[PDB]
Amino acid sequence: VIRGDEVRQIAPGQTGKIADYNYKLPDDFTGCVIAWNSNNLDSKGNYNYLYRLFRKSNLKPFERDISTEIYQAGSTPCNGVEGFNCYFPLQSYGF
Amino acid sequence: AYTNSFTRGVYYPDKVFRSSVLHSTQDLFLPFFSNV
Amino acid sequence: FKNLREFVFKNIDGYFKIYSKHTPINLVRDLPQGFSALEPLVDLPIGINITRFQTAYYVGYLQPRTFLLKYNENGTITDAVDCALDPLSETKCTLKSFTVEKGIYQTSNFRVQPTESIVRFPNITNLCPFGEVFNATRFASVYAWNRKRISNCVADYSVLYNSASFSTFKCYGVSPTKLNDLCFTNVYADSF
Amino acid sequence: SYVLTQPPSVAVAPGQTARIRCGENDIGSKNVHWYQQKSGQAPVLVVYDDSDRPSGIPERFSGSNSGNTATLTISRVEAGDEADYYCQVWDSTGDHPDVVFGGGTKLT
Amino acid sequence: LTGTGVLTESNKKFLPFQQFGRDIADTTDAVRDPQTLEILDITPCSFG
Amino acid sequence: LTGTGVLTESNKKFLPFQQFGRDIADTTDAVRDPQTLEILDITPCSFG
Amino acid sequence: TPSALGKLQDVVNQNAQALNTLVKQLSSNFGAISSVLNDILSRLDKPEA
Repeated sequence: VIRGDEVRQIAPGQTGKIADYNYKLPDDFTGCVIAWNSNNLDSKGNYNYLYRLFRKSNLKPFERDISTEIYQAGSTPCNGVEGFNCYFPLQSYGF
Repeated sequence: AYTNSFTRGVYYPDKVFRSSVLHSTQDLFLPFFSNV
Repeated sequence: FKNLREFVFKNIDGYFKIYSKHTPINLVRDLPQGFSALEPLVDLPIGINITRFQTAYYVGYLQPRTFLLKYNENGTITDAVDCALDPLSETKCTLKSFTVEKGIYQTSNFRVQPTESIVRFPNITNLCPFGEVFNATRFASVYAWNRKRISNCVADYSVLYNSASFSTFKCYGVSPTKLNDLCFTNVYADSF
Repeated sequence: SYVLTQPPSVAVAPGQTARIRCGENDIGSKNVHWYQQKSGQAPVLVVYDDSDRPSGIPERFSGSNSGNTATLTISRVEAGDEADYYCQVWDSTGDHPDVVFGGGTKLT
Repeated sequence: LTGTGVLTESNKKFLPFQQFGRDIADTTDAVRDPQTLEILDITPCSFG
Repeated sequence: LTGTGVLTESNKKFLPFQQFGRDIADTTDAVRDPQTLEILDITPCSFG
Repeated sequence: TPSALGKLQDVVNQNAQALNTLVKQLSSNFGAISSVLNDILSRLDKPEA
C-alpha cells in the first residue's frame, strides 16, 4: 500500500523511503512487480494503515518484523515512549 | 580441538545433469586440506 | 557413535535454503577420508534478520573459492580441485585439465587487499543550499539568467531525483546513481 | 523590490571577534560580495564570494551565507580595520539588471 | 524450447531434484516428465 | 572517491584552482585535502 | 647517427607507441561519460540501471 507520488521507486527502480524501508526488492531483481491504481479500495479517511519512518541501514528484500526497533544516531539504546535522539518506527498514515 | 578435514561439502555446481565434462565453475565452496 | 547429519543453509535476499544428506560414521572425534555430497529439496522464506543460530552436529565457515571438476560418462563426481589451495592446483585450474605438462605456466597475478575504508569528509554539519535555491520566489528571464555558486555541502543529493514534482530529469554526463556518492569541486545553479 | 539593509555602527575591543552582517529575504539564493573603503581613498575588495577571500587580506576575515543572513567575521581586531564596509548583492531586479549596494557598516 | 531433431529415449542418471538442464554448449540435455520416464537429449535431424 | 591506494605528501607546488589531476590515462593522480591545504598524490597498492 | 639502429628504434617506438597508445585507449571514453566505472557502482537498485 503506497501513495501516488511514490510509484517511481519501483518504476524503474532505485533506493528510497518506500524501497529500502517499507518493501524491499533485490538490487539485481529480474522478476515482475505488481502494481495498480486502486483509489476506490483503500479509501472509505482510512487512518488504519501504517508505515515505517527511517532506519540506520538500507534493508534487504522481503523483511517484516513486528519489533520495537528504534532509529537512533548514538550507540546507547533508548527505550520508552520517547527517547533521546530517537525516532519512532511505526506510525499510521491517512488516505 | 582441531581436526584435519579432507574434501567436506563438495556439491554439484548446478542442478544440471553433469557428465563427461571438465566444468570450470568458480563458486562458493568449502576449501580443501584445511582444519575444522 | 554411528550417525553424522549435516545441512547447508544459505541466506541471500531473504531466502533460506535447505540441503539434505545423511552419512554413517565409524569415527568418534576425527573426520573420515570420504566426502558428503548434499542435495537440496526445499527453499523457505523467513522475513526476519538472522545473525545467530542456537541448537552429532557440525558447523561450517564459508569463504569464496575457485573449483574445477571432472565427470565420468555415468554422471558421478570423480575428483575435485581447489584452485586456491596450492599453486599446483591453481595450474590445474588454469590449464583446464587435471594433467599438467612440464614447463612454466603463467596463471594469474595479485594485488593487496584493503584493510578498512577511510573517509576524509569535511567536518561540518550543514544542510546544502538546494533547499533554498529551488524554493525561490523570483526567477529571471532566460536571456538574463541568474547564477549562483554553492561551495560547502556535506548533506546528500537525495532530494535531486526521487520526487514527483521533478518531472523531467535527464542527466547527460553523469548517472543519477552517482548523485548519492560523489565528490566534486564546484556547483553552479542557473535558473529561468 | 529588493533593497539591501545594513546596520549603522558596531564597536568592538581590540584582539576580539566582530560580527558584521548583511542579511535580507532570500539572499541565500544570490551571491554576496564585501568591500573595504578607507576614508578618502579608493575602495578595496576583501571578500570575493560567500566565503572565499582574495590575496593580500589574510585569514582574519571570513564569512558564510546561509538562509536570511550573510555575516562577516573579523578575528583579532587591530587598529587598521576602522573603515567602511558594503555588501554588493547582484540581482535581476525585474529584468533591469542592477548592482545593488548596501547602506554601509562603520566598524570602530 | 524449440528443438528440430530426432527424438529417442535415454537412460541417464536422474533425480527429481535434477529435473531440467542444458549441455555445456547449451543444447537440450535434461528432461523428465510423469508421462514417459526416460530422459531426452535432442540429437539434431541429421543436419549438415 | 572510491579507490585503493596509499598516499604520501606530494612535493608539487599547485595553484589553488588546481584541485585534482588528469594523467595520460585520465585517472586521478593528484588530490588536495579539504581541511588542511596539503597536497598528496594517488598511486594504488603494491603489485606482483 | 641513429640511421643504422633506426630499424629497432622504429621497432621499440612502434611497441612503446602502441603501449602509450593503449594507455590513450585507457583514457578514452568510446562514447561513455567517463573513463571510470564508479557512475553506476553506488547504492541505487539496479534492475535496469
